[PDB]
Amino acid sequence: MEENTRQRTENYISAKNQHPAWILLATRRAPLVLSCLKTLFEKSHD
Amino acid sequence: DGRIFATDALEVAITFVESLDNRFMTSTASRLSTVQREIENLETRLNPNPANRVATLRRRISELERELQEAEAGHIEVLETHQAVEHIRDVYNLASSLRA
Repeated sequence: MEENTRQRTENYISAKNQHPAWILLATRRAPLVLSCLKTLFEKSHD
Repeated sequence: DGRIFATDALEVAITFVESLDNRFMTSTASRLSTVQREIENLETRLNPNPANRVATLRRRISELERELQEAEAGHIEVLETHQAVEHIRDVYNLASSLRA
């Protein structure tokens, strides 16, 4: 059964196009935003 | 409230980025002992039979008594330099896993 292999690809595509983490990672400016956010949130959580 | 707050997606992305560089190994001798200990603890705490639990407790007490008797002879075993380093790293990984 290839269903576990086609629905899996559909899920991966949906996550890539929808999940904020993968969207941010794929964004061509990801390093800058990631560094800024990590620096901001390393010191405070409120 | 005019403030920005991180979500789980940001935490996942940050975790991936941080794990991109050198990261502590979990395929280690320690965290094999840890899983063995946790599995045995779960097996003991999951059985409904009280006799089995009593027998396991008595066996553990016997092993602890043997270890104490050996220690009384002065046979306290330090682990190692590298073994200590690996155990410390394993404990650090386990502790860091608590805030995910």
